[PDB]
Amino acid sequence: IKKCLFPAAGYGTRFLPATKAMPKEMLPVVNKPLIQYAVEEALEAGLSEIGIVTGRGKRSLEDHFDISYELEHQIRNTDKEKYLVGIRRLIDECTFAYTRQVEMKGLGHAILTGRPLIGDEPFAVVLADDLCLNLEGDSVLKQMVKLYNQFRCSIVAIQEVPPEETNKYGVIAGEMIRDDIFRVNTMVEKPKPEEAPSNLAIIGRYILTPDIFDLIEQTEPGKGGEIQITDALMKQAQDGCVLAYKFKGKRFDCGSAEGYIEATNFCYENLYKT
Amino acid sequence: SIKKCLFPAAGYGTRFLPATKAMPKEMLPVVNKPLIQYAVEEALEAGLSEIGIVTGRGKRSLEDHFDISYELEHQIRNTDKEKYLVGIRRLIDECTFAYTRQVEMKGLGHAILTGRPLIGDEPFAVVLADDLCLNLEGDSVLKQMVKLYNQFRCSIVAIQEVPPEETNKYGVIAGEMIRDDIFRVNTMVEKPKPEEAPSNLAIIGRYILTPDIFDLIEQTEPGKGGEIQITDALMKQAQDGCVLAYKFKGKRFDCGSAEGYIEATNFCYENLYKT
Amino acid sequence: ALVPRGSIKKCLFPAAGYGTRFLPATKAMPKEMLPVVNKPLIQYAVEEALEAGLSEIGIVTGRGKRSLEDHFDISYELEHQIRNDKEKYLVGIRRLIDECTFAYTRQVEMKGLGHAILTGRPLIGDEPFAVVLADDLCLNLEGDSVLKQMVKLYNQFRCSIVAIQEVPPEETNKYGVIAGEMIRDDIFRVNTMVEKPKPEEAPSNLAIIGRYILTPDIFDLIEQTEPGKGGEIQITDALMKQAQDGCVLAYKFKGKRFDCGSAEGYIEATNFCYENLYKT
Amino acid sequence: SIKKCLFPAAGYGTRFLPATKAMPKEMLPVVNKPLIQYAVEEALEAGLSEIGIVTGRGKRSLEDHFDISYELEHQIRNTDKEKYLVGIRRLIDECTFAYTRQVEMKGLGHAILTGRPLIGDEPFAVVLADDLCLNLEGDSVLKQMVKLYNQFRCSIVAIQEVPPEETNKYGVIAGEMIRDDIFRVNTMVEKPKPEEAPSNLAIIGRYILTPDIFDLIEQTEPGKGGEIQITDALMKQAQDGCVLAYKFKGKRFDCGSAEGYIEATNFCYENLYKT
Ligand SMILES: O=c1ccn([C@@H]2O[C@H](COP(=O)(O)OP(=O)(O)O[C@H]3O[C@H](CO)[C@@H](O)[C@H](O)[C@H]3O)[C@@H](O)[C@H]2O)c(=O)[nH]1
Ligand SMILES: O=c1ccn([C@@H]2O[C@H](COP(=O)(O)OP(=O)(O)O[C@H]3O[C@H](CO)[C@@H](O)[C@H](O)[C@H]3O)[C@@H](O)[C@H]2O)c(=O)[nH]1
Ligand SMILES: O=c1ccn([C@@H]2O[C@H](COP(=O)(O)OP(=O)(O)O[C@H]3O[C@H](CO)[C@@H](O)[C@H](O)[C@H]3O)[C@@H](O)[C@H]2O)c(=O)[nH]1
Ligand SMILES: O=c1ccn([C@@H]2O[C@H](COP(=O)(O)OP(=O)(O)O[C@H]3O[C@H](CO)[C@@H](O)[C@H](O)[C@H]3O)[C@@H](O)[C@H]2O)c(=O)[nH]1
Ligand SMILES: [Mg+2]
Ligand SMILES: [Mg+2]
Ligand SMILES: [Mg+2]
Ligand SMILES: [Mg+2]
Repeated sequence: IKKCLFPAAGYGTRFLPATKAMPKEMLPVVNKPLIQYAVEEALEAGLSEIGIVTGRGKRSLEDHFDISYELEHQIRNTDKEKYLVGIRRLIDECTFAYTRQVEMKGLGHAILTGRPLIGDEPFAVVLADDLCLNLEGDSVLKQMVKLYNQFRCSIVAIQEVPPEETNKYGVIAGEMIRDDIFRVNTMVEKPKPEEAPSNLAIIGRYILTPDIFDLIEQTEPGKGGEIQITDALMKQAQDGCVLAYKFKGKRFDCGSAEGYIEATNFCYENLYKT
Repeated sequence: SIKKCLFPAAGYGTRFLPATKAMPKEMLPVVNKPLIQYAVEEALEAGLSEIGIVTGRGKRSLEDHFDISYELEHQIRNTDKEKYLVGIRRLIDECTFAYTRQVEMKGLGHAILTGRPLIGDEPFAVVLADDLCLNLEGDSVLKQMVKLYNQFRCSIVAIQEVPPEETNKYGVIAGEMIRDDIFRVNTMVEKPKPEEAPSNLAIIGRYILTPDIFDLIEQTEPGKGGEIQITDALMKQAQDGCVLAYKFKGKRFDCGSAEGYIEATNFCYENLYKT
Repeated sequence: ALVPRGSIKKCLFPAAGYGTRFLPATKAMPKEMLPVVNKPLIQYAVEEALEAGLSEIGIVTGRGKRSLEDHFDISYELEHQIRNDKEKYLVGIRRLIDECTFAYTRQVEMKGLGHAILTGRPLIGDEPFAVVLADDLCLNLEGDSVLKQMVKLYNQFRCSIVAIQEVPPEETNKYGVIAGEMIRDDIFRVNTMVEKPKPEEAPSNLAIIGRYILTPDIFDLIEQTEPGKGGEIQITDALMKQAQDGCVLAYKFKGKRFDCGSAEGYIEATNFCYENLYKT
Repeated sequence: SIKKCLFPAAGYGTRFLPATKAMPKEMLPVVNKPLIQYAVEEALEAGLSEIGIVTGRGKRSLEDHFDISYELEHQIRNTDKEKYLVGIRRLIDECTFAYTRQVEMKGLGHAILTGRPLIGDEPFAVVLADDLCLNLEGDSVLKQMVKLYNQFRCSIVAIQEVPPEETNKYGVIAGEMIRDDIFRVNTMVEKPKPEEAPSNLAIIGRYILTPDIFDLIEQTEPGKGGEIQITDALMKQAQDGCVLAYKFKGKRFDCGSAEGYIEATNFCYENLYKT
């Protein structure tokens, strides 16, 4: 597995007007765009062929991941060995392919939109609005890539949440295979806490097998009138293998205002000042 | 009446890379509002509806944010979430935006001289958006300074009392006191070693300038760091013209620095976005 | 109530038109960027302004506003791909970037050429200024550029100047037409101006070509102008007001003009510049 | 079967400076339609709806041309949404465009290898948009070649008979003749000296390639002008595989040269614009 897909064509509503001309995934956490954390995360797991589904402010994605000749000459007097090491590696070690999602019909349609970039290969999906950090060990995506070579199924990252906060996520339920691994049998997107079948909510880290594409084409609109992955993975869990995995590490919900501030404050004390 | 405001936004922003690789430091958002948007709403509150932006590395993010977005109108179509956009929309309908490039980074003074085609022979305000200035209790810092200009009709410089140890990070002025908050600038030095700054009154990024400053910038030689400093050009004006330093009403976060940027983020989330 | 008639230093370029005649190509590019063989229409125009001594260029941008900006800004990528010398081609554009200052402002809604010129008011101020419509490709290889001729005439008589040329009476509905007293063979004092009149109602056969010298009171006159032909605000109608209680001169310029706002003139200009300029 | 088409558009295009400064040579307009739009309509006509563009110096104008324009729609309200827009809306309606950047201009072969993430392990067509090919009497050149591929399932290269004096401008092929217009290639040379030109038959910018060409390009050393030539890579394929040359039916204009660009403009003006 060497491919990673990044959906970045949402409405990004909780951060207007800042997200007017840049996607929610480009917001900087102190000094690093959300999506740059995620791309560095995928390279750690060996996924060096990056594919980005773009929408409004698509141009902020591209310009960030180009060889900037303006920036190149402005910083002639180095000190890029102090600030650009991370972004430069990405440009020299990764390939970036971009494709446009014309109409916002949900995450599932966004994942289906990137099919020509993936083909008949297993691929990872990273939702950058979920900032995942594991400074102690390997990042969440590497945890899931190592898990794929062993089980060779779809893997979805999850973590327990409060039951009142359950209608904000997709939630899975199933029998346990290991200390932190589950056989999924049911998946619902943003259910009513009364109908919440579990307290095990997905973060947006997914490892998908190419047969998911033909399943998304069979998925009908669900929560919010959008085509949810969650429903496409559900169909895959019945006739196939889909594992839920409680990752090791810290996650911030940077799709929310509150979570973004937590991430900004966290990364300043533990990442910037150092 | 003073009606133009200039925004230098062609800095290196070396402290906020890589995020500033393709967007200027002045476009960083506190919670969900770019720094420069606060400043333009500040300028419009003072009656300055003719905005001119001097652009540099990430020129497209400045233009794209203050441009009408026909895509945005289609995605948030039919009233929908205008609750997040009223501020920016008002700017687009009531303000005019003009852009000009600074291709060589030679200092804040040179950047202001670069905006001369956008200004001409009339007084204008200069705003450094990396200084987030807020006055919840009343008029904005720029509105305060515009009212002072209509009165004295000379160049006005925003200042604030600063600890003596941090005097090497700002421009410092000194002069005789005309009022508890207004000083007639005698002396101006950029970033002074702390037992050489003539006072502990530091310049904040808000100016009102008279057109004669342009020809004074052309006579200014490179100073601190080899850059052309508006502080040095403003010194020449003090000698045989009027320059007033004003201790403004309000709070200023140093969002040009990483620590001040977070102070502003946390403050605005608790008092403004959560509201 | 005092009109400044001082030295001219600024030139304004309206480039926010819909450009429907070349619509596929202009989807993301202004009609004024269509290359005549290898040089964009507007580059010809800005070189015209530099020859006249006007190094302060303001561009009113629209749909493909980004094609304009990228062509006149310092492209660091372009310099990297050479810096070793195929700058025979880049002599003209590098000159413009080194000797001119460019400022841009957007026209939000298309209400006409007059509204477009008013849109550039923040770039101009209370100054006399020239206006160039880049879809009118003007060449004078045996002498001065059209705008250079017009600047010389302004410096002497200090009025608003409108470049004109005689055209057949049947094509009069494509242009604005003037009529007035003839001071000398190539100079007229304008009395009346109508935009795209029907051939029966045309004041003369003297058609306005996109080269203007304007005094800054035209701005206040554009704001008083009511929508005209097609519901747009025409500069012709504001200049009509100025011609009444002021001085507006029509100038029969020397040189060849191509109508590159029409497909036919675009093809004609392409072949002319290819044979007489490109293999040279 | 085959559904993908690749468009290299990251050349230097210096013959068209300064017009190409911020736009690729493949975006130049022929009277009113960009050169690369003709080519994509050609690819759609052949059933190739998955478009991949390898971009470079003017990569922005490309993206913009094939992306949805909310501004252009708002500016029209169902009016001239026929006119010249008919062709380009169908393209955005029926195709999927993916873009990847060519960081280093090392040749046409390197440009095709750069697009490997967009193609994968499946056959694809390559189109050089500077070759304007028009066949008003039937199928498009690419359509002809896709039909030929469905039978032989080799790599197919479009060729054209040219005078021996022009062989240093093209890649030239030589091989045993299968039919009056189909040849089994065993030799391929890029821009040979007319004296050593192996034949009269010159390569036009239309290809059908099998995915093993990718690994062939990585093994290819710098050729003509020190650049990586697909001609040299296709040579390797012809020796250890099957490569067919096809005298296509239709008229081709060399819009990579100024003279041929004028020819295309005049031709398309008389025969297509009025129509
Ligand atoms: O049409 C669309 C909609 C969304 N996105 C992107 O998809 C991601 C997630 O979209 P978002 O609006 O944040 O959805 P959520 O409310 O977060 O829900 C999703 O993300 C959760 C984890 O963050 C999962 O638990 C849920 O199952 C999943 O539905 C973001 O990158 C969006 O930009 C697109 O690219 N296209
Ligand atoms: O060539 C340049 C350099 C800077 N800038 C911009 O202008 C401002 C410069 O500020 P900065 O680079 O942070 O310098 P400072 O340390 O801010 O110093 C200036 O701003 C302080 C207010 O914050 C004052 O105290 C000082 O007198 C004054 O020199 C920023 O918005 C830059 O983006 C330009 O546009 N062009
Ligand atoms: O709302 C608008 C309309 C036009 N333009 C620009 O201004 C010029 C207008 O040209 P065009 O649309 O071709 O107008 P014309 O029909 O050619 O008419 C103008 O040009 C003729 C000379 O070329 C004159 O005779 C007319 O009086 C004058 O109105 C072009 O550069 C446009 O891009 C704008 O910027 N904004
Ligand atoms: O590093 C590069 C070089 C070129 N190109 C593109 O490749 C195409 C062809 O480049 P060009 O320089 O025009 O090549 P030619 O000299 O025309 O030669 C090519 O096209 C000829 C016919 O047009 C063939 O006969 C040759 O074999 C083939 O190499 C154009 O789209 C270029 O932009 C790239 O994308 N990257
Ligand atoms: Mg989310
Ligand atoms: Mg500062
Ligand atoms: Mg015209
Ligand atoms: Mg070629």
